[PDB]
Amino acid sequence: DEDETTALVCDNGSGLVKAGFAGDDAPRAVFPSIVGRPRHQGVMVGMGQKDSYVGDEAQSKRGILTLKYPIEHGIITNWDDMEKIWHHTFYNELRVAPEEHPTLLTEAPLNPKANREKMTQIMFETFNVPAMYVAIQAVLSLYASGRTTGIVLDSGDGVTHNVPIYEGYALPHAIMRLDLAGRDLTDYLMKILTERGYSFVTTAEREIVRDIKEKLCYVALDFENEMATAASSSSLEKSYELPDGQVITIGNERFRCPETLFQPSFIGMESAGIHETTYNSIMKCDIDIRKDLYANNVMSGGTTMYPGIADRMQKEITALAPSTMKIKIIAPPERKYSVWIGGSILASLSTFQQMWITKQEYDEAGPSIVHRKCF
Amino acid sequence: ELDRAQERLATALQKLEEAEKAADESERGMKVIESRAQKDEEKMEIQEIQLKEAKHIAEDADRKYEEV
Amino acid sequence: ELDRAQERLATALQKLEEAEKAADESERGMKVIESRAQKDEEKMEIQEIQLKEAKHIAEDADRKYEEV
Amino acid sequence: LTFVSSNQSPNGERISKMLLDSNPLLEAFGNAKTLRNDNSSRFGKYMEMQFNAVGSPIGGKITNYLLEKSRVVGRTQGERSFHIFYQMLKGLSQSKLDELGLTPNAPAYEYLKKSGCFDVSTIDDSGEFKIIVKAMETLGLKESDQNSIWRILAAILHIGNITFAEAAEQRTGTTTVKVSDTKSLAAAASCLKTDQQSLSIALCYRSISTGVGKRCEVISVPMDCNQAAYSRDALAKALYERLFNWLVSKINTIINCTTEKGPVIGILDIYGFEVFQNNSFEQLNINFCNEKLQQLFIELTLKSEQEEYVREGIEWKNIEYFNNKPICELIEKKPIGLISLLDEACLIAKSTDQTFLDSICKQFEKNPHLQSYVVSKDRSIGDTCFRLKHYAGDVTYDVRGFLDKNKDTLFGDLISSMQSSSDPLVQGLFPPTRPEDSKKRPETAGSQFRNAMNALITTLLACS
Ligand SMILES: Nc1ncnc2c1ncn2[C@@H]1O[C@H](COP(=O)(O)OP(=O)(O)O)[C@@H](O)[C@H]1O
Ligand SMILES: [Ca+2]
Repeated sequence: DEDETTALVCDNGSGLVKAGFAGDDAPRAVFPSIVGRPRHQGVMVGMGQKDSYVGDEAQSKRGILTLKYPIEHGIITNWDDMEKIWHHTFYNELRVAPEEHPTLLTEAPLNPKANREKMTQIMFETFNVPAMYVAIQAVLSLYASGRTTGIVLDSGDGVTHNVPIYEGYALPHAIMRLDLAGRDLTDYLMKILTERGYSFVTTAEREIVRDIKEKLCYVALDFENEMATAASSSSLEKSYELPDGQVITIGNERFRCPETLFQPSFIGMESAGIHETTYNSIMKCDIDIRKDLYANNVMSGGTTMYPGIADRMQKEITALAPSTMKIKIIAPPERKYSVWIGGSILASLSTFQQMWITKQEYDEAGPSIVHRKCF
Repeated sequence: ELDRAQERLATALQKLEEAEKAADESERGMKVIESRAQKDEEKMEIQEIQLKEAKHIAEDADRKYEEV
Repeated sequence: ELDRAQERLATALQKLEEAEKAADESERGMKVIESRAQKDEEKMEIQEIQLKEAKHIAEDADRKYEEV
Repeated sequence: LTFVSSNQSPNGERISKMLLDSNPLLEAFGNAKTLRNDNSSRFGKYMEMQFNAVGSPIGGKITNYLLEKSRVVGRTQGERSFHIFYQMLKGLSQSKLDELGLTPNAPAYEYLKKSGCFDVSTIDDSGEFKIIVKAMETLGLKESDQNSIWRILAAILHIGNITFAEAAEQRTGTTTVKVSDTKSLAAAASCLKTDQQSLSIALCYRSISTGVGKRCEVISVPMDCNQAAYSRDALAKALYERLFNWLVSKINTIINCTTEKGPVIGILDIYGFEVFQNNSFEQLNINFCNEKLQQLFIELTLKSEQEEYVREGIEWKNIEYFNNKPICELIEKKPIGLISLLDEACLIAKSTDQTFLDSICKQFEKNPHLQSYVVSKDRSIGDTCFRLKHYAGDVTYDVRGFLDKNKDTLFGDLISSMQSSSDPLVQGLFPPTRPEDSKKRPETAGSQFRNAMNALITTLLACS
């Protein structure tokens, strides 16, 4: 546009595909990372079904679709279907050719080595990308919120990651990975829903569970005191008319499921709560470096949007943590797009040149170019 | 009479849509504020304890100073 | 068809009153909560000011103690 | 040009008088008193003279680059902003000042308080106002039109006088923004005639949704103080840039000739060379403009003209000419560069100006034309300053400002709520969407400045 040339920003997860044009502050066309076929055989003739039904077109009509998700936190059940997800991204919504503008993707911390080389194969050899990089999830948001000294816990629907990044990344481990977010809460509901004459059976309607979840479901401050309150039918049940037509008086259902977050013992996992793992990462660093970590805590992700998420942390942390200085948690009121706001940062930096992979660089160091320069 | 009823029905549904829309925005406004009120209430109670603790520790420090 | 039109007019006119009624009650509930929310917000701030003072006084007493 | 051109037309010798009477006119707009030089204008203007089919002027348009838009609210002690403002406050009657919403009390305001100076013995205030009116009336701005314009300016003054206080919303030491001096922020919404509260719900708090359709404003984020004062400035400063452009352009609408068309010729005019015993951020950007002016000649009187040697068919042999000094150009364009690393440090929100300095030394201190107190042992350089070479000398800059002085970018999340109103003043601040300058609206500063400087170059490598 008579400014520069070849530039773009993108970001994908287990919820939405955040992307936009060149030099933007906020996304432009986010869409669900879904994709399925036809369990209904799509009037076979009222088109040769194909196109699994990805994008707004897919999210619109769920019934015909057997929504089979490709990338469940880390593991990619299949790469063949990924081919026609990015074919919908750059060409339909972004309206730009990938054989021109760079690309800034996100990296699920500690992702299988074999996956990186596989992805690069899809871009460089097929979609011809002469410049691109895959930054590491959390570290991005750090520079956006305006923090240089804090501990980041960025996670939404993908995977939980405790990234103590306030003066260095890639160093002692002090990081954790937990497959317990988003889809885990989306699949657990139908189970407990059975006791209330409800059952979102198939995957298509399972996706709706998440929709209603993010508009009412809240977290209990103390399950004990709210157990006796159950008698008082006022703060619990609330009339929610299902778009089709079937009221669901969610009440105790709201604060029962989220309890699993702090208590992973409800789904057969010894994984400690997100406030225990926090200790595990802090106890590794030096002794004279905790007082500043407690001062500011970066809690990001769409998972940190439900009522009663930050106040609970300040109750459990103080217990098994030093009690002398003040403790404050920085949870950006809109901390979901924290990664994208940070993506816009690195997207406009020139120092970033010493990170991405140039067309020729791949052929000069084989497929291992990724893990030979990056880390 | 049918034509007259149809005319009244057309404007009736229009007013109905407007009424429901106003109620939908009103119930939402009351909802979000109610949630904020609860968040403020919890923040008020937790600080109410800190305030007392901050006062007692001050009085204790004074008594401690009187002894020495 | 007239019977159907009249029937729809009845349920529409009634639902219209209910929708308007709910809009008023929802706004009514919004107002009473909004007022309390503002009162709490104000009260909370006044305590925070006292909270700081209480701490500074407590610390001052400690520093004054160390001297003696 | 004239005489050699043509004559006859009685409307030709008359317009030859108004353009000569434009000297006192141009001596008010562009010119502004500095600490040292009195007639030290400060702007990047490129005036275009249009002509007719016989060879005489008909009109023209005006173009300006990125404005030193901080001049209105912030400046060095002793200096002053544009004259047109101060000459208005002391030229009108208290009766009219009340209509504007002004009170007889300079310290009461903020923008004027930050300076700490109003009445000056040298310049006469009441005597200039009547002269300004003549200038406006002589051109084509009757009192009826003047009043219509003052409402727009007076509106900005209301939205200007609001440096919000500490908002005890947080818990520990940090804080957000909230109004304590309400009547001031109320004045901002007074001219707008909208819910005073609702106004601050969309501004101080950043709302974003988007996806599928396009955006839904209501849920938002109480930003920190740095980003708070940032939007405060970005807002109060952008409105003036749009105003000036629309001010000079809408004036031409009356002056411009409709009787006939013709070609176009451009003319350049810019600030002057000033050097204090001290320096600051503003000195860097001004000197940067000169770096282009020097490069301009090099690209023209040294390069373009040199190509004319072989075009005229002359036995020419390449003679050694001093390098194209690309050490000061390549060092600030392609990846790994000054302005390239400048945007790198600025976007690291937490990183202050002090830290930015260290980001330069490590990347360079080897490429010619850059030194410091660490490498170059020279006591003249402070511990919080740095050395930079230009043409033939040395200049040591300060670090004060930079941050809020540079970025200044303004997003469309603060404009949408305002341009949705219904008033020739409110929406008037935002002319009929995109005055031939948009393409893509939301871009983090850095690039935005490049446009003002790139649009300048692109139109130089294609003309005589
Ligand atoms: N305000 C909100 N309240 C509750 N859930 C939200 C909110 N905003 C976004 N979400 C949810 O957060 C998820 C996306 O979070 P994100 O951190 O981007 O996930 P991922 O990185 O795993 O793709 C989606 O399930 C979305 O519905
Ligand atoms: Ca992810």
